[PDB]
Amino acid sequence: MKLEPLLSDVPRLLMEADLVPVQGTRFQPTGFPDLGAAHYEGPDGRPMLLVESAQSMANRLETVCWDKDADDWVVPLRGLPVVKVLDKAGKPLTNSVLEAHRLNSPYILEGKDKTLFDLLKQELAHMEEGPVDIRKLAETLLKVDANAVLHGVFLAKKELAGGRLRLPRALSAFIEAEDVRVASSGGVKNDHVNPSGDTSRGFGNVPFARDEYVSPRIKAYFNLDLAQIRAFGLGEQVDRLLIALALYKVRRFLVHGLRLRTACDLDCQALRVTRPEGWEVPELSELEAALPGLIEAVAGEGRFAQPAVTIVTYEK
Amino acid sequence: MKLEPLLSDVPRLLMEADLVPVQGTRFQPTGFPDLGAAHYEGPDGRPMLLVESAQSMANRLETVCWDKDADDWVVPLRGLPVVKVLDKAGKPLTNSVLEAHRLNSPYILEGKDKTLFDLLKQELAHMEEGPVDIRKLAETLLKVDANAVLHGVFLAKKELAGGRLRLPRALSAFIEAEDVRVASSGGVKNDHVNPSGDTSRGFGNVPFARDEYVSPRIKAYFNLDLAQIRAFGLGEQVDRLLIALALYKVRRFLVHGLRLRTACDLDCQALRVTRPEGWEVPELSELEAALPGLIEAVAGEGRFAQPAVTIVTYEK
RNA sequence: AUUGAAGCAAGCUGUCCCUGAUGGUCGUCAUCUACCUGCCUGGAGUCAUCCGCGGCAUUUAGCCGC
Repeated sequence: MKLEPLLSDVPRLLMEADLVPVQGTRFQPTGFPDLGAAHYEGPDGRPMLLVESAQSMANRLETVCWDKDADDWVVPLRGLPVVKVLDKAGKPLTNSVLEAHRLNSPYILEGKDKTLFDLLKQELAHMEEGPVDIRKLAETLLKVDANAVLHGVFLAKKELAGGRLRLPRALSAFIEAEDVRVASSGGVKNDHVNPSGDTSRGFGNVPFARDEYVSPRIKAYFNLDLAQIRAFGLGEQVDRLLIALALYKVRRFLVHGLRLRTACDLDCQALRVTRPEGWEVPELSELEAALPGLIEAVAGEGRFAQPAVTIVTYEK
Repeated sequence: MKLEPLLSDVPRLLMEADLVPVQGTRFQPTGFPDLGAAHYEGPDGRPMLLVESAQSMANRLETVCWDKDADDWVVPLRGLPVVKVLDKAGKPLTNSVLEAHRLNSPYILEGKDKTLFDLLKQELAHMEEGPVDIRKLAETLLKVDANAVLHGVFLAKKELAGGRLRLPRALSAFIEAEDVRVASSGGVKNDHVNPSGDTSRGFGNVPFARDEYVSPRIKAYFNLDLAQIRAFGLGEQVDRLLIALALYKVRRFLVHGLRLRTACDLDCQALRVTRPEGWEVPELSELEAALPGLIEAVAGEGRFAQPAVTIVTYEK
């Protein structure tokens, strides 16, 4: 039994989860540099709040799927390709899943020499001397960064076609709260007010102000475009792998990534699918039993590179 | 039902679709280096802005009819004429359908050898002086590529009358949002700010500002000039074919490709027509069944050039 | 403004990738209190039978219960 037939019958998959604070009724939204909380008027006039941006939700899905301690995937995903950056002493400096872009890092394919630079040059030569073959780029990613296929890349540098090639994200997710109402609560640093004077030297007492919010409903949205994976069309077992990976990554994030900030503890009540309608979501304990087989299948199909893990040493 | 027998006197067919983001509330527009701020005064006294320009709408309406990977029409469209340019290795790289410039290009009709140049010259030596008739020009364009009829083309070369011959657009479109209220957001380069504060290398932190926009209603307008089509009068069945192609293009753009930019998916809630009202637009599942009969009929009339696939030399 | 196309500046280039969060005790004392007249004179009144004409009758063809 496979879900890919039922999903490849449909042009898009949409999921929605409803969340509430675990304790109390307040939460802290992301603080944008010059705006702090980010909110505005909805279509019906009601006040809306952007709880967390998608660009960080991506980092959270990556952080749940990968372990920076063992420098390896979790037991199920163990086998997928990943580039690692070493330092001059041979200690792991970073890895793609830890990185932001995962490919265009100034630590990967940078410095005095990197094999990945010539690998990408030779692979993408078809795009440097002809039309932009999306499928060949996609499998190009498959070879090195299976996660960069889900979250995309932008290779802006001159040597790589001047950045004229790109792969937009196939998965987008964000979390939002509607009809919000603010709650202000400041404070003071308070000890030894008279002994300690100049506040600029850390002395004295100084006040601060903080704003929390409350909402009747909080929703997390997941938007996976089944049109893009079939536009890559690289392999139906590869599509099986990509969908199972996305489902696993979300189903597990919704349990282990629950509290986004120290003052933003949330709990999931239910998960629902918006498209396909009437479709069933598999259990996480079953995704974890199946996914190793899909990875073994795609390795037997030889779509991954050899060796799967590629190590490059960085120096400025 | 037969379209032109019902329309039969209206000079223009004006249609409207009302559409919204699939999830959430926000969308983003294009960015102009030359025009700058894309918000302007409105006669209704409220903010309006173009969500998409006609120039881009045309570039997208031709995409929904073609497969970039198989390099072929969709199974209803398979049979229409398409112009391909070979590469020096013998695998064509581009076609007139997927490029807006079509005839007047640096890859067709310009080069060091030019055959389609002579194939146009042969009938330019028939048109010669005086007001060139739109009939024969349209027949020539339907011999090379009907897309250059439905979306227009002209030739700038001095040897080709220096732009004196020019076929105007038949289909027009744009998208607009009304009562737009602005919003704002941002982000930063998170990881590894410590090793160097410099921005030129991209290691250090940088604050990036962006602005999303919200509106109670967003709408697409399209207008088809039926008086010009019937002024072509190439046989009633050919007119029925051209009308069916324009409607299939719209019905495709409104079911797939609505996400002009990957940050925001849209779907349409309704489609409507304003000027010739009462009549209802056909459904997709019947237009898909009807079209192939029309294609076979017009092929049996043999109005377009008989070598349905044309290859031409390309050199640089 | 019209017979012999202003319905006529018409084809003209801006795209995707980015995590802003770790922790700050607004807290202690304070008396609101005392005196004062609401009240006062004033007509709502007056006469008008619960019987039943229902049912039987489309009914003046004709009567009959509680």
